[PDB]
Amino acid sequence: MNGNSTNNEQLQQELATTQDQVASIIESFVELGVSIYDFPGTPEATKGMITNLQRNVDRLYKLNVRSNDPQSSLSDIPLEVVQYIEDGRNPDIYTREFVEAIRRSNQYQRGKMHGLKQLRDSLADKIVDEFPELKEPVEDIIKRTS
Amino acid sequence: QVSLALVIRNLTVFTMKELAQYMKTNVHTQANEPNSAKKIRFLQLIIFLRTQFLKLYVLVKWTRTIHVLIDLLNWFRTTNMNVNNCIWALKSSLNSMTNAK
Amino acid sequence: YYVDPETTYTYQQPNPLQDLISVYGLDDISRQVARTNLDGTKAVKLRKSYKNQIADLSGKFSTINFDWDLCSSVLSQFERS
Repeated sequence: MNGNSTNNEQLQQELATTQDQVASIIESFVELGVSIYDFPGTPEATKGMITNLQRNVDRLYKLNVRSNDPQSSLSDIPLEVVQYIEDGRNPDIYTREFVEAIRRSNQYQRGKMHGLKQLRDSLADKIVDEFPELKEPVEDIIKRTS
Repeated sequence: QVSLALVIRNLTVFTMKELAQYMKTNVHTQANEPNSAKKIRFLQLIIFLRTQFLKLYVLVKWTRTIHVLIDLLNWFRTTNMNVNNCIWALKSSLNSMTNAK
Repeated sequence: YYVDPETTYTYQQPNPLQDLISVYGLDDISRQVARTNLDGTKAVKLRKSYKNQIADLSGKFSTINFDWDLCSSVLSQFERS
């Protein structure tokens, strides 16, 4: 029990660190774009642009190196999820409808199981009734099924 | 199952290749083109790369939230089309065996 | 004829009759993204895509071998011109 909790905590910490690093990368890219749009052409601005580019490259390299660690806890995303997330929204209706379909399938399964159970119970009862000589195997049939 | 590390490595390789191609194209592009257009193209490329990295960020956040719901979801789906396949197999068996009737 | 006492069929595991969500303690995430709360009221507004997961970050998302030093120097020379 303690090992699973420790593994979960380590995975959460690693994912939080990755999230923070990627957020910093995104902020640096936003700053880079802002500087490019409002570039004055001064040598100091050029040096700042070079430093920002180097920092972005170093951050990307560090993220690639850390995320590729075989010992990292990071090591499924279906293509349908990627297709659904391309619609500019908050990702809930896909899960809602597909879980609704899942629940409908489960309810169908339970209802058909109950129906089949009553079917074979009634059939066993009547086979015992009109055919007492076959009563003994029928119960064994239940033992063979249940 | 696709490893997240492999996806991240592929995305980084694609980003590096795109950046190298853009730098090369800027290198052999004639100097007659205004620097404003090149700056705009570089900004657009940076925005696209940032969007890809933000998609990776969203995937990382989802994995941080992560599989329990995914595992239940996949198991219930497997049960559903297994039942459907059993129904179709029953129908096919009756269609085939009607000849022997 | 086919009644074989040696042939015994076991129950399918897990049993679909039982609550398969709670078999492995898998109710936390289901409750987190449940359609409705315990009182039946809507918890959160529902939508389709990942856009609202990036709204907290700055920006306007209206529509949704290699020498780095040499490239940086080339960009610097181009910008200074």
